[PDB]
Amino acid sequence: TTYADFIASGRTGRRNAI
Amino acid sequence: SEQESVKEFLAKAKEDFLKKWENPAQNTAHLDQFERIKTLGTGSYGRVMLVKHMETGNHYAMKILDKQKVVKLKQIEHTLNEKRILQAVNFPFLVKLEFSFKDNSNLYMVLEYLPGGEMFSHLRRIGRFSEPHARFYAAQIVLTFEYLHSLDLIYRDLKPENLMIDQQGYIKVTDFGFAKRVKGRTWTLCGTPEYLAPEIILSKGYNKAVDWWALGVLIYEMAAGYPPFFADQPIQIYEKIVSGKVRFPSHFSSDLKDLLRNLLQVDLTKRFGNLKNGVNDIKNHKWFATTDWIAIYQRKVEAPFIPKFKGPGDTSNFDDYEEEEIRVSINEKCGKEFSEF
Ligand SMILES: NC(=O)c1cccc2[nH]c(-c3ccc(O)cc3)nc12
Repeated sequence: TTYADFIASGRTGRRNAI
Repeated sequence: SEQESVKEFLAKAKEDFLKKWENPAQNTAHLDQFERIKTLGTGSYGRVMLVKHMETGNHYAMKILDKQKVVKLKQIEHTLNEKRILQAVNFPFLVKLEFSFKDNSNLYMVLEYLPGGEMFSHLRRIGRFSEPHARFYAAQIVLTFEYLHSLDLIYRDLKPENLMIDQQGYIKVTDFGFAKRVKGRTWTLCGTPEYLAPEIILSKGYNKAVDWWALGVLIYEMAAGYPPFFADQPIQIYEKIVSGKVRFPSHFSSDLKDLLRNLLQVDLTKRFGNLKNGVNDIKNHKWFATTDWIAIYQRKVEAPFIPKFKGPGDTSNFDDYEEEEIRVSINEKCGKEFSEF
């Protein structure tokens, strides 16, 4: 599922500005 | 007339902003006036600490920046502009800068304390917000952007990380680091990958429409529980954004998908918030038909979620960080660079 793809990814934590 | 009221409010608000913008307040407190309670946040900027104002017993969040590190990371302009904007603005959904000062080593921004913590934590914990819950937060953002954009201000860093929940369950926009005074256009590459408009990624000259695209991302993330464009690396995120192919979860209502297609719009001549009727295209969309805009602004609407209140200086809604010392050098550092702070 889409949520599963997201959850297993490395970008579920607080994201930094570039 | 309801539209005559908004125009008079915005005219007065512009006048209040320009005055404070021209002559910013400086050195309105001292470090010895506060008691440190706990580190609330950390990063390259420095840190945020929960503080207690000795005389009043009042709690505040204090952002502390190391002048030497600011100069080393080339963030002088970014730091000065953040503080100059924040002391000049006044809106219910914007965090209040209560005091500011500097010493030999540091710059200090004493901000209104938001015990409810970040929307980010609440959103990851719950998974996703229901549509009326997402709508309530979205409406506050719409009114905030209407206020900021009337002052020729672009926000540039909308995301659940930069939103915090107050005691009443209402939101506050926090980080003004990427906020900028833009009369016409800007070209700077800034913001958070998942939230970047295609025109930023494509290195084009851009305007306030980037904030309306970011609103589309925020609404999608609040409603779905994940952003509309995600991948392991920023480069892969950017390719998805420029492609523009958005997939909506089956639970998204037709009114939600329609609004999202109009905000997550690659073409600048078709994106809501950027057309002839400006902000009214969003305000009057079907998804916001049950939204009483005046009641939201006046904070009369019952919030869908009210955080657990347990004292004015309660820290339960924040993560724990390493408690580092606050060193103040005997020698004045970077005096010239931070003269206007
Ligand atoms: N206000 C808070 O309670 C708070 C708590 C934790 C982290 C925070 N970052 C900020 C903030 C506000 C304005 C700004 O230009 C930069 C950061 N405010 C808080």
